[PDB]
Amino acid sequence: VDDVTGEKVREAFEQFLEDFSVQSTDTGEVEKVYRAQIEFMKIYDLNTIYIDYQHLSMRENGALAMAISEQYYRFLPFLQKGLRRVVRKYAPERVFQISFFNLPTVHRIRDIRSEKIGSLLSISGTVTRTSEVRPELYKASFTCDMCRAIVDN
Amino acid sequence: TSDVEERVMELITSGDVYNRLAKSIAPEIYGNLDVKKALLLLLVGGVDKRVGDGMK
Amino acid sequence: LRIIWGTNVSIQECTTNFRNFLMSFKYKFRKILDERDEELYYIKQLNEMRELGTSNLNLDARNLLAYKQTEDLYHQLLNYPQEVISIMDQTIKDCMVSLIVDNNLDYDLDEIETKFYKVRPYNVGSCKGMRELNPNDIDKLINLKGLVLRSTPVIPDMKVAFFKCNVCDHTMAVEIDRGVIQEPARCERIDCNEPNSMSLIHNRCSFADKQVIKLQETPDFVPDGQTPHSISLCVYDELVDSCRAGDRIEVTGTFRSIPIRANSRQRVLSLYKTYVDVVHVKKVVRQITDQDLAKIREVAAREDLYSLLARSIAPSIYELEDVKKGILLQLFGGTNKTFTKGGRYRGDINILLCGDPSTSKSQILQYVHKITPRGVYTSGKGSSAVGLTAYITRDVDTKQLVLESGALVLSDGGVCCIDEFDKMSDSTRSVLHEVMEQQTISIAKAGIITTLNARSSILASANPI
DNA sequence: ATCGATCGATC
DNA sequence: GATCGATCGATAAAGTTTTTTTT
Repeated sequence: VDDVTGEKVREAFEQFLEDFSVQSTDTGEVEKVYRAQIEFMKIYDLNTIYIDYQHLSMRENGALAMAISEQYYRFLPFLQKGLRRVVRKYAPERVFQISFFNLPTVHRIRDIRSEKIGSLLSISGTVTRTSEVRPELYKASFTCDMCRAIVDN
Repeated sequence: TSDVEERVMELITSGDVYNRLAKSIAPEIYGNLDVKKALLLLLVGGVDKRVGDGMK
Repeated sequence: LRIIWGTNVSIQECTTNFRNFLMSFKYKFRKILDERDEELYYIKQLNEMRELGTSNLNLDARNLLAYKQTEDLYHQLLNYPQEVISIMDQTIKDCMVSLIVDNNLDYDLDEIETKFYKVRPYNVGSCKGMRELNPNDIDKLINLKGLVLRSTPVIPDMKVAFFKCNVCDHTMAVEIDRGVIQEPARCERIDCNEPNSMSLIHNRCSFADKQVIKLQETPDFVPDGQTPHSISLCVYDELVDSCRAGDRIEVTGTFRSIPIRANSRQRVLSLYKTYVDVVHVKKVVRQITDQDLAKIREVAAREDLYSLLARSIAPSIYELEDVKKGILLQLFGGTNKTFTKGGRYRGDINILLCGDPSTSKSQILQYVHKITPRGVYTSGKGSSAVGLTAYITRDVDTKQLVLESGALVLSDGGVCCIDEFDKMSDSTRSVLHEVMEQQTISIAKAGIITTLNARSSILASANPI
């Protein structure tokens, strides 16, 4: 029943990408800013998005944006499927990511007990003692050489 | 006064604070009875004041 | 009444025996502390639990000894101290409901009747440290007096599990409730679902908090030869990171013991290790009212407030009116009159003093340390040039980098009290000019660069030669 | 030296 | 085809006085 709920938030976010959140007409603020987000992307080829917490809260009035705040440890490999469907219908090797930003509140590191498994929480602080740049895997072409090793898990 | 008082009364009966107690502690030295008195009052110390207020 | 293989505890008489004792109290204990109280603290406080919605009732729990009955309940608390708090968490939910059944307008009988409240029996009995903890003390209340040392962050705990095998959709959620996780050896959710790859999706089921703290007792009349030893702590409720390391402490702990594996890769085990589990701990923007503002405006009506603050700063000091001027003035440390572009001046100034040795030069500085809650205190080579900030130190927990701030940055909201400004080394006494001028500390260390500021305010207590 | 895993044999 | 038994392989260890530049 979360499948169709995951399918509900699939199209409701997609329908949000069909509209804008533009309040002023030709006084600045050109309409359909997410369509232009695809348009800048198909020139410089950076493979990103950039969505804010405001304009998705103020479409379903918190009936949907409050749901993803406690579930998108699971819902993150769901919304990627819908945008992968809308890109062929709106645009012409394709890996992406989901980049939320600008939640209202800001916490410190001393406040992480139980609600912070699968949530979204902006955290401040400073950074020390970095490391190098190595590759990760996420997808294999590996299989056994018994008969044919073309199994792609 | 915990049943060894028969030997604690001996200081109270005989008295002799200023010199017998001075010759009591460290009798193995040459002279200097004045300076062995300067230590024994520090062995009993002496509390300054139960101050109560914030005057440590 | 029921009978358990483990305990011998009763059925809910003692709950009702508490509930009449709780409600029909109004006063007791007047005889054990005979001095010569119209209503009980808890009677108002049990109404006070709902109207704030909290979950904690700090029970003094020396009331059953004052009451005529409930001694059997009292002397079962100190002998089976896990089921008795497990009983009373059910009753306090119902005893709260015993107030909602009177007034049905109290939070709609649903939502505050879901979050489980709890209790805290504290300051009960007496104990005397560590060299009395016999092996017979297996499940009892203990009252430690000591000092905590160092803390680790919270690790999670298996309170609920999850499973999913390789079928289309099968999202069962088994429980644990033990030290044992139980699994199926054959699939479900369909008829033709044979024994297959049941997988463990770990990052889906929720966890609570948990934290271990190390304690070492204070040398409280120790017989001057014995080394003060140590014991650990453990916590479960919402008391994580509310007890910072390095304070005088008292805990109301139960007792437990765990096994350990000798070899790291076998199931072999035998000299155990004990640890306590705390139920309640105790150490030993202000809420601005309006009566204080009305009280100081009477003092502000008095023109001699300068002279009134001249006489208040000296409870024992000789008069010496001139030094008392700037000290309260530096304590009244201006504000940050900062422009948008240009300037960035701050009204903080810097007084000093030097002269006759030991004229309460330190005790005045101690007296200034009284009047400010968040400040510093200098030492005799407690800090140094490299010992102030800019650390590399190989700490005993992780052997990695840590950048702890110096005292001049640490006075963000205080007054830097500092001394020995004729015996300070000339490797240092070179960076305070920067915090005199750019209000910052520039760090040139192998870790990283940072121009962090320091909202500071200084005074200097020199010495003659 | 002990425990765990894999392979082979028997039911 | 599944279960039980036997055989083979893999798993457990520990540090803190001389010597360099440097302040």
